[PDB]
Amino acid sequence: SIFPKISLRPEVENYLKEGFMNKEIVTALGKQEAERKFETLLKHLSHPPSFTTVRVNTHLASVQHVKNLLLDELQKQFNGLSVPILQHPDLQDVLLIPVIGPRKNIKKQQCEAIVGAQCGNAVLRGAHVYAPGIVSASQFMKAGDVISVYSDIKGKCKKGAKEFDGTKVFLGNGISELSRKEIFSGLPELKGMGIRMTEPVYLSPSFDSVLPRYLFLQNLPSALVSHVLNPQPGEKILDLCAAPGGKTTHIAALMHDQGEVIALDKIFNKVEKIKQNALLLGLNSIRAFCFDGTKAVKLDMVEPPFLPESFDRILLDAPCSGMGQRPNMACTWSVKEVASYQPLQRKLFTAAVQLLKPEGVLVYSTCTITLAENEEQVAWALTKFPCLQLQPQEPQIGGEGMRGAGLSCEQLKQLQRFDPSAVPLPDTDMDSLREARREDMLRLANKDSIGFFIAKFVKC
RNA sequence: AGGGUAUAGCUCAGGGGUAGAGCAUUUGACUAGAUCAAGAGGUCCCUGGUUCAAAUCCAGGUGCCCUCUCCA
Ligand SMILES: C[S@@+](CC[C@H](N)C(=O)[O-])C[C@H]1O[C@@H](n2cnc3c(N)ncnc32)[C@H](O)[C@@H]1O
Repeated sequence: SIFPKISLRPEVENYLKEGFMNKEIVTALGKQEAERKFETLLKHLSHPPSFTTVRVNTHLASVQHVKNLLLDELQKQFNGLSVPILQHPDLQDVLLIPVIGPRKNIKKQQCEAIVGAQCGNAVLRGAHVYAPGIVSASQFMKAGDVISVYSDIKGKCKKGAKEFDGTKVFLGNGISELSRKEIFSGLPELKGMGIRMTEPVYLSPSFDSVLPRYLFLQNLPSALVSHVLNPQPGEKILDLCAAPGGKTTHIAALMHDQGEVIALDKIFNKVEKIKQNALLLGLNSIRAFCFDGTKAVKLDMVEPPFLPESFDRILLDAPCSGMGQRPNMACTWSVKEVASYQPLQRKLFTAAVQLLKPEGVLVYSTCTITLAENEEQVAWALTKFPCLQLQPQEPQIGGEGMRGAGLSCEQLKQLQRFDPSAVPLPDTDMDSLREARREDMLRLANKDSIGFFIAKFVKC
């Protein structure tokens, strides 16, 4: 609709092209079709998901209560507008709020401000512009000025600049709460509000300090993963890559905080964020450690590392290229950087399989779209580890696996791949809201999401 | 079969031989700054290798980073 395709390096886009135009897909669909599919994907990746999805912390508040409180909250934020809050029938603890956009009639002001690409993406998802996000602003900006926020999608704006000839993307208008002086004079690492978005291109609720013990902003497939893993109360679960602990706290909440959830991460501050989240949401069965997942198997003779076959369930939410991220308007990565994940994923996978009890469940999940990080890893896993066996999932929401890794149709039907190019981009407005069938909205929330991949394994 | 990165206070270009920009800061004019000028600035992370010569190329070491909604 409003935004162009995701700005990729020629080599990278050709890499992904090689991915989606393999012999098998061409065979079962034809070049003319697969190419259009790929281009449609690239066109969709630049646009926000049509649904703000919120996970309810059932261990502190029920979905009903939280939904009502959020109804009051949306009443306040949108000055009395009328956007619905659906409840997913399959994901019992997930709420869905439709996105009102895009709005092409926003009049651009002269006082401008430029944020980082990531901050821009956050703004498109319904966030305000907080102080650490601004990397450029009009030198004549005073606190209170109605300014126009632009996203430096290329990340080429040198901080503090008074002008920018690079690539900007209009995100909308907002009331500033700081002058350019207050921001860039001296070096105060100041926090707080910077630009209160009043007329965003996409209208989504701001989830900063609202019900922090009851909510958790989480993409639909991410919330789905913990359900697919299906943790039982009293079991021993471990996710190698956990920070900041969305799926971790979700797993803990599904177990009614009765059991043991060990969460690892390589970076310290991230682990601290895990612990902070767990403490915030009221989960006590969560124990977080700063540790290398690839070296998590006990070898010497003396917390991690852990003995092999000592965990009931294991979640590998492996680090990835993150190509399935939405909205992602540009990606200035090298191809070597994009394909730099398969080995690490395989190491973490091996460490996971070794750490898994017999008849245990291993859920491997990424947020990327590449074959080499998804289906290929499933094939590799099924070959190297013959004790593992691919399992069907519940709930089944996303599409089936992509052809190309040499898996059978029966095998692909047991994978869950979310495709951004599944359904057309819905340009929702209030008139579209009023005349909308509920099943259409639910299908929309299930299909128009970020790129994601879920695979389920069982040991013998 | 993991990868990227380290350069001025901040944000970053560059590049085998005299250290570069924007912003911040400093000073001087014009009416505190939507003006004009002027200069203050860095063992280019550590170590070793290649080389006449490494801030640049290579290897090892270390720190930071590779999202999976919102203080960026
Ligand atoms: C996709 S993110 C985690 C999202 C998280 N699972 C949730 O659902 O919020 C991958 C994480 O992997 C961690 N990580 C990166 N390398 C790792 C490694 N070798 N071992 C363990 N964790 C790693 C990163 O610090 C990052 O927090």
